[PDB]
Amino acid sequence: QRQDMTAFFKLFDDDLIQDFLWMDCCCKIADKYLLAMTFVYFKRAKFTISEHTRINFFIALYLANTVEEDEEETKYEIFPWALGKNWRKLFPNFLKLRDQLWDRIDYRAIVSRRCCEEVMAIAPTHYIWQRERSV
Amino acid sequence: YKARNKLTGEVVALKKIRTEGVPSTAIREISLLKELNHPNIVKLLDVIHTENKLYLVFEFLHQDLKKFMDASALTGIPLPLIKSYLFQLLQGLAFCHSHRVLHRDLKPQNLLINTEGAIKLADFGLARAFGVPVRTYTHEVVTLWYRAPEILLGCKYYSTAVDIWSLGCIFAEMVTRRALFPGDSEIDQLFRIFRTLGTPDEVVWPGVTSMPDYKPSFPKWARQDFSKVVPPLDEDGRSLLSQMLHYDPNKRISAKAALAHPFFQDVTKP
Amino acid sequence: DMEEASQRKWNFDFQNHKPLEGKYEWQEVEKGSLPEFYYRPPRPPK
Repeated sequence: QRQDMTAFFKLFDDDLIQDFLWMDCCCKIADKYLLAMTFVYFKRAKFTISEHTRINFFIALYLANTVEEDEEETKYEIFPWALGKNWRKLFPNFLKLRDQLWDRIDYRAIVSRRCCEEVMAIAPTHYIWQRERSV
Repeated sequence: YKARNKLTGEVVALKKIRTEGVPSTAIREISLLKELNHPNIVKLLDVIHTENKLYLVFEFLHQDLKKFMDASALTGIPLPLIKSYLFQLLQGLAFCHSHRVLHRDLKPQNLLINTEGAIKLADFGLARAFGVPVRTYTHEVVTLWYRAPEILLGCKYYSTAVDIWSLGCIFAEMVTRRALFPGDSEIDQLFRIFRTLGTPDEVVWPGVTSMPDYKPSFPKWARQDFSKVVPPLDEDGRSLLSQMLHYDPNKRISAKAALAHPFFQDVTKP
Repeated sequence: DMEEASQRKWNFDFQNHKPLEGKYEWQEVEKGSLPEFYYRPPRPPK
């Protein structure tokens, strides 16, 4: 629904992000869908270019995860990557940041399948959207 | 709490929450309720965020279904009233199922009613969106007695057919005045399903033996008649209930297919 | 943000959990009269 989107792909040339996706095997924590949803959340919150970064990415991915995934454990694995070494008591103020992001998008986390596929309909050549799980 | 509106004449309620992170169930409840606007579903007017505490805002119905069912054991419920309630539930559930929603909890305390003869769904806390494919699913889902057999056994990627079953278990409850399958535990409750509805088989179900929890040590029970197990129902009622509860999830009647059933010829709004 | 707006609409600051202002009639009722859902707490994830 908007043609720029280029500031969002910039995150995936980043190191910690790339290694984070390499860490992801079966696409449990980051699905090609969840990485689309993490973008939809960026639009809904109306982020600036200054506002897309590491923390604001993981914070959205955690939300998409807790919404669309009934497996309640694996999504924790985001914490060491976002918050560094000690996330141990540093995860809660991350959670409140998630809640704030949720406050910014006006509480609609739910993203339809078609809407998810329509945001990857832009540049399908990108590698992200070739990552999918099965069974 | 509670509330009252001197203008427009409506009533709402608070239901606060409140310590290191917001619950994952509340996020689903709220996020789903904001995407669902239906006359047959409880609504969500507003949601706040303040420090230690989070309040919701809910349209206030006067009671739930249990206390209304507990209201009369002695007398029953008028069959047109039951037809209205069930038609309503099936309608709102048709709105849920058809677009990106599975409740995965249906019990009378999650069903709210009012004095104007309306009934609405509540507690989407365990609900989710099934639209996005290849997701993860817990197979402990609905509460106790209302569980579907396929989820009672091992089943992966269970579809919308799990809610309908619950409604069936609700249906009978509004008729016999009591619970349908008063299971004391898992298995158990399954064998009660086997007692009333009969022991399954590959004639009824394609993959019944291929279900992981299933072992053929199960006692074989035949299918009890629906005159004995639920007498007050008419032939149309039994006709609906029969295809409403059947072991095969692939057969089980959808919501949109329920609304047109001959049992609903007499539907009213008392 | 929106909590002052929610305050504006719902005639309440969220505050003490039981003040009021006007344009809405706010009560405090007994939990026993509510249909179990409204005072229903969250559920354990386990």
